[PDB]
Amino acid sequence: KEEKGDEVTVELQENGKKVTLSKDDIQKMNPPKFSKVEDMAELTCLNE
Amino acid sequence: QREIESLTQQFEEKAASYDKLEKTKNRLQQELDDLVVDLDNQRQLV
Amino acid sequence: QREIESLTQQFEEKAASYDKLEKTKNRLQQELDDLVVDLDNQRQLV
Amino acid sequence: TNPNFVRCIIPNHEKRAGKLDAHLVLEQLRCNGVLEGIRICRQGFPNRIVFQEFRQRYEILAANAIPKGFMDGKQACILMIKALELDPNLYRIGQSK
Repeated sequence: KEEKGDEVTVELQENGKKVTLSKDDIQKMNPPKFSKVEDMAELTCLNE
Repeated sequence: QREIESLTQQFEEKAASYDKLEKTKNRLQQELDDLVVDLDNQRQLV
Repeated sequence: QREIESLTQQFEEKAASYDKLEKTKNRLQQELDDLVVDLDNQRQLV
Repeated sequence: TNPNFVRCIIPNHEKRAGKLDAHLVLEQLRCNGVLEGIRICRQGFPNRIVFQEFRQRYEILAANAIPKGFMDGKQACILMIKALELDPNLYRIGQSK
């Protein structure tokens, strides 16, 4: 939703629940095209 | 004793701030390296 | 007095390390932004 | 010998099909160091070949450009790599490899 200092306010997509995380906690989403993609070496961005 | 307590408090707070900075620094390096890999791949494509 | 001197030394060393980390953090941000600017052009070119 | 790894992951400790504990697979993947390994794989240069082998294997692609007279094969390799117009980030030229 928004950001503040070292933190971000976010809403979980499964239930709409609001929560605040550190900017270090959250990770960037896998785009639709890379869903179930083969070799890990081919990923647009390395995210656990 | 007051000065000892003050210095230890300041040291602990500074160390906590340093620890926080260190984590973000580490992730920033990873993101930079991965973006360089992406950029090299775009150059290859072009 | 020994403990005071030790704590001040540790605080100064920690502060110097923190100052150094702050510099690297600042450069990392600049590099990230510039790499994003580079990447933006490549998508358009492709 | 040259090893080839094939890593296997535990889904759950109840020996059950379909069910998967996220934290188990997460921590196994982490301690296996795969997130770090894949980074250096893409960042570095995994293929490597000696210059004489590179020339003898691919010379057909630059046979008109590469000179017949005897010299350091790395010059012929550079000529071929230039003819292919490869981006200099995709390779690195050593003294042998």
